[PDB]
Amino acid sequence: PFCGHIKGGMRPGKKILVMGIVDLNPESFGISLTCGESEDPPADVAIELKAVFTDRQFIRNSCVAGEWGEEQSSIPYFPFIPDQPFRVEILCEHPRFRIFVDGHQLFDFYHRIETLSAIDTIKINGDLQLTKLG
Repeated sequence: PFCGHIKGGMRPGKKILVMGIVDLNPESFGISLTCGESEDPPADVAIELKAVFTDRQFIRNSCVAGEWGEEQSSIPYFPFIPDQPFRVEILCEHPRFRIFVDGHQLFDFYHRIETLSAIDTIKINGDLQLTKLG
């Protein structure tokens, strides 16, 4: 798995760009914004985005002190295709993240972790090749 540092953490108006290529026979991948890079014990998770290909879900949740929140799943469509490039953009606003895939807003996620400047790590894992981070 991969960790990228976000200098200064998140703040309103800041946008994280992730581009990659989905694997040919994917099961799932994840893109998370976390408070630090620790894997053991796991850093608190401000937002995890998990693409699950078997039932075409794009699920979101947060994790604080080991406790996951309420999973959110509403989607207009499942935006990823095996073997195809994608662009995910996470826009931070004061009340919420807004998530865009290939330029289109898919959903918002209202902050559970409200110390946005502590959200200083992007973690990427699973059945993709990561091609750009910005």
